[PDB]
Amino acid sequence: GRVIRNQRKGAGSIFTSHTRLRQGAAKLRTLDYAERHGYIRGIVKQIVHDSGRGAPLAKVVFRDPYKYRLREEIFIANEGVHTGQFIYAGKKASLNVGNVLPLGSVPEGTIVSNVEEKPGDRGALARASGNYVIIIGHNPDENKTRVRLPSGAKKVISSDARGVIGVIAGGGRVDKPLLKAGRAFHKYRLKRNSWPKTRGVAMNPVDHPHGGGNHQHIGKASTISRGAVSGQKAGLIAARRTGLLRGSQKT
Amino acid sequence: AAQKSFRIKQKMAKAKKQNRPLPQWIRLRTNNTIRYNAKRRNWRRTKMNI
Amino acid sequence: AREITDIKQFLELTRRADVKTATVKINKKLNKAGKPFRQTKFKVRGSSSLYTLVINDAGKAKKLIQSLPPTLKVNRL
Amino acid sequence: AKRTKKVGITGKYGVRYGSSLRRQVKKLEIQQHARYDCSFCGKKTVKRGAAGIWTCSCCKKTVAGGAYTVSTAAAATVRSTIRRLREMVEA
Amino acid sequence: AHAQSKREGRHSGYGKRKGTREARLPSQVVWIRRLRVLRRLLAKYRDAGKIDKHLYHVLYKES
Amino acid sequence: AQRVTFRRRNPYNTRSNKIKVVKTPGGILRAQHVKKLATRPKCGDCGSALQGISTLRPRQYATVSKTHKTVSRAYGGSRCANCVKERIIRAFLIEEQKIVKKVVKEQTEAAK
RNA sequence: AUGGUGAACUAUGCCUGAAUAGGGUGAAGCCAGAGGAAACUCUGGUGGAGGCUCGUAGCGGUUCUGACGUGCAAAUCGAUC
RNA sequence: UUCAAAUGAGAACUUUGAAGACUGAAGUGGGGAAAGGUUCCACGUCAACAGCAGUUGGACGUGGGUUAGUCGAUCCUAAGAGAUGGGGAAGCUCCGUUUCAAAGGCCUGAUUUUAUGCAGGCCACCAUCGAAAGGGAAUCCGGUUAAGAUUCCGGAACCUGGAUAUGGAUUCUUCACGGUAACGUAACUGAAUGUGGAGACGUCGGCGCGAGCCCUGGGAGGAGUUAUCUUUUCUUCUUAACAGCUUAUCACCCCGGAAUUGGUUUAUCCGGAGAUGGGGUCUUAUGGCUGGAAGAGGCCAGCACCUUUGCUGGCUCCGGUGCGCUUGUGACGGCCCGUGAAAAUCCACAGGAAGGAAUAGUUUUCAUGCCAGGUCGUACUGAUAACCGCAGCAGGUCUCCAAGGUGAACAGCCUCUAGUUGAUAGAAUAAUGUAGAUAAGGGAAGUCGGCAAAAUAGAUCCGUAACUUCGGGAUAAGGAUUGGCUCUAAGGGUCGGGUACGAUCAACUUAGAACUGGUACGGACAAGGGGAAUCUGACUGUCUAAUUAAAACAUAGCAUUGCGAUGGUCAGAAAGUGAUGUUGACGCAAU
Ligand SMILES: [Mg+2]
Ligand SMILES: [Zn+2]
Repeated sequence: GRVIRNQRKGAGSIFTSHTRLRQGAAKLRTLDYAERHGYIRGIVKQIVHDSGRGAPLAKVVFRDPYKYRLREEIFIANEGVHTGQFIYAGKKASLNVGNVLPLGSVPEGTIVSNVEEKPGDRGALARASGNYVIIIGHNPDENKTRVRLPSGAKKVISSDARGVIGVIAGGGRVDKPLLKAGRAFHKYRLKRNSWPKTRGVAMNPVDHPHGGGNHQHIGKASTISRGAVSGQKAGLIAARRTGLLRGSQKT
Repeated sequence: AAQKSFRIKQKMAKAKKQNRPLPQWIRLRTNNTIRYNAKRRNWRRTKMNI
Repeated sequence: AREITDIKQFLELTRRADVKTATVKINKKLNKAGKPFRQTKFKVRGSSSLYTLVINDAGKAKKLIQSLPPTLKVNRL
Repeated sequence: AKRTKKVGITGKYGVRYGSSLRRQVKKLEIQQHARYDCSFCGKKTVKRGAAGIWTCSCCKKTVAGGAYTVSTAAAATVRSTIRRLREMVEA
Repeated sequence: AHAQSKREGRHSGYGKRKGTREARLPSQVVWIRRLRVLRRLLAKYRDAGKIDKHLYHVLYKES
Repeated sequence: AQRVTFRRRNPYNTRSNKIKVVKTPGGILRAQHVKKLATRPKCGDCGSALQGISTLRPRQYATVSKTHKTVSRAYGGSRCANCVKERIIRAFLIEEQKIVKKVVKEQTEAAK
C-alpha cells in the first residue's frame, strides 16, 4: 500500500501551524522574586483578538523590578478584564478577577484560569475560551492542591502553581452553527490544514485500511487497539465503549 | 531579459564574438582541411541554454 | 525658483559673491482691457536657487538696470 | 412596512441551511450585533469588535467578554462566587 | 441633431428603452435629490426666521 | 484621448506603483509616478492624531525643522493636549493623596 | 537491486502581490403614516445583506457523440453551454 | 482586393501614389514582467530559408548601437534556507539557529615619550542568505539619433554624506518669546537611559471632493463642402518636477448652559462626561495664485534660396455643465468561530550629564556659501513570425493606459487616433462534402431517445397557481403596448424684503394627448420556450489534463473514539531530534 494521511502529518511539511498573525506566546508572568513574597501591580493596555483561537488576549504591562524598564506580558484575557484595569500579581494579592494568585493561597471553590501544573510553566490548562479551574481541597503538609480540569478531571499539582482568577473570555463560541463549508474554510485558514476530510471509506485500499470493496464499508471492526502501529490506527482509538452515550459519565 | 546579471551579458558577448563565418585565408593554409565553421550558431535555429 | 518682493534684498543678493550671471526678461502683459504695459523680470543665478524679482512699473524697472554692479554678467532678451 | 414575518436578520440566507439551523443563528446574530450598555460611561454604545471583545464607542473602553453577548451568565455567577469568597477572607 | 431632438422628448417611447426604469435612472438617486431639496428648504426657513426650531424639527422627521 | 504608459519597469498595479495623468507643457499626457501618502502621528495614550505636527513620510522628518515636529507644551510632540492635562491632574491628586494616606496610617498606629 | 536528478507541467500548505461590466431581487437597522375596547396590527418610504440571481471579462468544459481525425494542434476549432 | 508609376533580366507579392476595406480602445494600438540574445539600425545582397514568388525579409555578408547620486538592483525582513557551539552517524553527512558557549562594541576621557596602552561607565540582543510585484532618501520639462535616453544636451531641482565661514538667532533673569486656550514662529544647549509615533497594512456597499478624459458656448487662426442649404463640419488655443503664499472634511480650544428636546446623514447617530449657537486652533490629501515659464511647445502669415539653409512677425484668450467614464482621496456603514505581515530606517517626547556668558560667549534641528556620490542593468520583441510548443504552429503565456454613437452595458453593430491590407494564385460553378439558409399541406407519424433545429426572448403596464423550511416558487403560467411628428404637465440651483412672489441659469426623467403610415414600430444587432410528474444528490463547491462532471467526492449539521503534557496522534538511522505547538478539552488527534 501507501502511507496514510494520519501518517503523513508527522513529517510536518504542509501540516504545520499557521503563525504569521498569531500575536505571541501567551504565557504567564515569570516567578522571579516579587510574587513569592509580595505582589506587583500591573496595567492592562489593550485586549486584542488572536488569529487561530477564539479567546481575546490582554497586554499586561509591569515595571521591571531590577532595571528602568517596562517589561510587558501577554496574558489570556479573563471575561471581565478591561483596558485600563489594574492587575496585581503576587502571593498576597487580593481575590479579585484579573489577579494572578497561587493555588495554595486561594480559598476552596475559587474560579481560576490559565493555571500552571508545575510552578513556573508560565501557563498551562484552562486556556481556551470559557474555561476555568476550581479548587477542591488543599493538603497543607506535603503541600498539594486538589482541582478539577475543564475535561472534568481531578488533578493534584504543586500548591505554589499559579493562575489568573476568573474564567477565560469568549465563552460559548461553539454554540453557533457555521452553516457553511466556507465558514469552516476561514476557521481553519488560520489554524491548520486539517480540513476538509475525505472519508477513509471513500478511498482505495492502497490509500487506507477502510478503502476498497464493491460497497462503501469498513469491513472489519473500526475499534483499534493501543498496540496497533502507525498505519493500522485509523478509526476509534482505544475505545472502551462506543455507540450512543447512554448514562452519565460514570467516572 | 532587459534587466540581467553580468554573467549573462558577459556570456552573450562571448557568443556574439564567435558568430561569423570562417576567415577566408585559413583555407589557403598548407595542409588545411577546415572547409567552414561547424560551430556557427544563429538565434533562430538552436538555443544557447545559458 | 523663488520670489522676492523688496528691491532692497535684490541689490544685496546681487553682490553675494557666488552670483556670476543674471538675466533681464521683457514680458508684454495685460493688466486692464484699457491699456497694456511692459512687465520685466529680473532673475539672478544663485548656486542653489534662481531669484526672480518681478517689476511692473516701467520707470522703476529702468532704474534697476543701471543699479546692478558692473562685475555682473547681465543677459537681456 | 413589515418586510418579513419570522426570518428577521436571517433573511440573508434565503431558503438555505434548514429552518431550525437558521433560527439557532438568528438568536446569536441578534445578540452579537446588538448594542450593549456601557458600564463605565453609562451609555448604550458597547459593540462587538471580535469574539469576546466588546468596545464602547464612547469613552473608548474595551472589556473582555463572551463570544456573542457581553457578559455570559456562567461568567456572572463566577463573579459573584469570587465576591462572597472574597468578603469572608477579610471578614 | 439627435441630442437636440431628444431635448424635445422625441425618441423616448416604450420601444426606445432597453434598460429598466432603475437602470436608466436609479431610484436611490431620485430620492437623494428629493431629500436634499427638502432639507435645503427647511434649513433656509430657520435662517430667514420664517419658522421656529420646533416646527422645523417635526417637518425634518416628516420629510 | 491619449493613452499613457508606466515610466518604470514595474508593470503591475502594486501599492508603490501609483500613477496620475498630468498634462505637460508639451501638450501631451504623461503618467507621473506619485509617492505613497503619509499618515499623521498619533498620541501615545489616546491614539488620536495630534495637531500641530506635520504629516510627512518617516524619512522626511529628518530634513524638517524642529517647530514642525513638536508643540511647546510638556510631552509636546508625543501626547495630546487633554491627555497631558489628564496626567497633570492625576499626578497631583494622588501625590497629595499619598501624603494623606501617609499621615492617616501613622495616626492609627500611634494611637495603639 | 544500488546510487542519483527532477514540484519550469501538475497536487497541496504557507509568504508576498494582482484581477473580477451592466442588470434583477430587496435582508437587518432607521423615518413617517393608518386602523384601533387597550393589546396590537397594517401601509408607504429608507437602506443595500446574501458562499442569491440574469449576464460580460475571466475560470471551466455539457451536447452536437459537429469540424478535424497521415490535423492548425501528440487534444485543437465552431456552435451550444 | 484593384489601378498606375518607379526599380529590375524578371513584379499578383518590393517601394511610392490613388481607390476599396478591416482591427474598432478587455484593439490587428502604445508600454512592460518571465524568456530570448542582437532578433534593434544602416549598407550591400538572393546560392540556401520565408511549403507560390521574391528585386523584399526577424534570411545572407559587413558594420553601428544600450551614457544614471535621483529608474532598478545594491539594504530589510516574510514563508523559508543556512553556518557556528555542540549532539548523532562506520561514513558521504543528519539534527539543531539561541540552543548545557568565557560568543560581542559604542561613546566619552588620560598622555599629548604615543600608540592607543591606560581613567571609567553603558550594552545582552546575537552569523548570514532569502522579494527587479512587499518595506524603501532624492528629477522634471523641452530638445536631440539610422538606431539611446526620467541616463545625452539646455534649463530648472531635490537627497545623502562630509568638511566649513558669514548673516541671523540667544545670554549678566545664563541656555526664546507670544496666545486664557486648542496652539504659533526662521532658529531658540540637552549626554546616558527610557517611552511613544510613523514605517504599518482586509474586503464590499453607497455618499462627498479632486485629477484626466468626455460633452459644450463665445472669440482668434487653419483645413473641407458649397446645383441647393448650412453664422456650417473637422482641427490648434498647453503649462512639468520643485518653491512661496493661501486653501480642509475630520479633530480640538474658549464662552455659554439645554425638554416645548435639539442638531443632523443618501444611509440615525450625537449632546449636563457639556448639546444648539457665537468665536477660534490644526492636518495640507487636494485646489487657487505666483516663481519655474513662454524664453518652451502648438497654430498660422510674409520674404529669399543649388544651398550647410533660413529670417521676421503674430496668436496661443475667456467660460459652462454632469447619477458621465477611469482613477485618486475622505468621512461612514456592512461583514467575520476570518478582525485582515516583519524589519531596516526616520522622528518626537521624558531625564538633567556636561558645557557655558561681558569687552564677551553659545547654537550647523534658521538661511546662505563648498566637495563627492562607486559597481552591474539599460538596444529590441514580448507574440496567428523574436518566448515555449521538432517550425515563421488556428495552442499556451502575468500585467498597465482605453475615444464618439446606438444602447442598462470596458455587450453586439458602425466610426475617430494608431496599425494592418498578412494567410500560393488564376479559370469554371459537375457530383459528394464543410459552413450558412429557406420551404406548400401535415406537425415527432422520424429516432433508443425531439439528437439537431425551431419557437420564446429587451423594456413598460396588468396578472400570477400547487406547494413551502415562509426566505421562496416567480420573469411561474398568461395578456396588452412599443415608430415618427406636434404638443401638454410635473420634477432644480443662485440672487432679490422696515429691526406671497420676481429675475437669471441648467439637467434628462416620467406621465398624458392629438396627428400621421400598405397594422408598421426591442423593425439590424441584442435576446428565458413553457407546463404536470417520478428516481436521485439537500444546496453553493470539487475530480478522472487527453473517451466518464455524475446518483461519485466535499460540505454544514449529527454522532462516536483517544488524550491533562512522565500525555494523545504522528515523524526520525540516530540525536542534548522533531509536527500539532506562539496549542491546552469551547483543544488536538482519529472515524
Ligand atoms: Mg373601551
Ligand atoms: Zn463607554
